[PDB]
Amino acid sequence: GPGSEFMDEKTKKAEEMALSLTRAVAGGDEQVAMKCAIWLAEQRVPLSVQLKPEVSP
Amino acid sequence: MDEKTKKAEEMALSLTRAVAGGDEQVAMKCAIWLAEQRVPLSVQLK
Repeated sequence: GPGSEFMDEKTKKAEEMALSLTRAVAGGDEQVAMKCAIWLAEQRVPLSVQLKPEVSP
Repeated sequence: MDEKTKKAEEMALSLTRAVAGGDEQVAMKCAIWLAEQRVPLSVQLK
């Protein structure tokens, strides 16, 4: 049911993939960015993608 | 707001909707454009 170990495993994996997408995009790694986006879309993750804010001092 | 930033914002929104809707080809197309432009992104699960 809700709050399962499996759901936490899959959420952890989806968060990893979102971080991998962010890094790949930032570094211009087009092949990895596409594979990360494919994976996220296959899983229909409720993802929010925004432009990173300028936060420097 | 330059034309490249406008497109980046469009691609981020399109990627968001594509992932939620399971649209793999659109997700691919948005991600490769963002990556080529090296757009700094903030990505998080809702």
